[PDB]
Amino acid sequence: EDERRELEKVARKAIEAAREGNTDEVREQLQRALEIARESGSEEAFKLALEVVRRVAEVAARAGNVEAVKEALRVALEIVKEAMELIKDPEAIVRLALEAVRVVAEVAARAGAVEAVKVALRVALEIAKIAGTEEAVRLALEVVKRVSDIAKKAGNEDAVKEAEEVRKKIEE
Amino acid sequence: EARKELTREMIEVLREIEEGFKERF
Repeated sequence: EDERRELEKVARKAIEAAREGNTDEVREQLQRALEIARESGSEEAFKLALEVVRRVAEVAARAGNVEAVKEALRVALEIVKEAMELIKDPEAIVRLALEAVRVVAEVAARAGAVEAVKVALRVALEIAKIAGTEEAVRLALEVVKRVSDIAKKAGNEDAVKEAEEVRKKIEE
Repeated sequence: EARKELTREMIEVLREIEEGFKERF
């Protein structure tokens, strides 16, 4: 697929600008990756754009670039809405929604927002309720898995405690 | 306030994703 090798080029350019502090270049490449996924229409392209959003949000947070992180969260919302308009498959919308909810939850665990980590787990449980599929709860447990993992390596004890609770809630 | 803006946008983007999903279903 030639659509994939386009997002990799804009990913190298977006993560490079996230380190040197070129927040304006981050806005351009993130908006470009949105246009790449918007033109094709396939779920894989809408998905592959989320990796770029998650990739730049990691390096921007690791470099103290707070505004570049806020730009990634904005794009993560835009790919979801652009998918709800393009994608006709309701199950593909569920996957892309939890994949975006998972991204905003990993950045909140590093940032130790606690309240945002709680809302992310609260939203992720709600998305899997209307879906009612075994695929939805599998990805919902993955948002809890990533929140608990990232919060441990960060030493934020408030999130690993909330993650273990939400995991036990849907086990029944 | 810069970190408060980061957390505030996280809550908003999350509730917008949930809102758009409850409308399609």
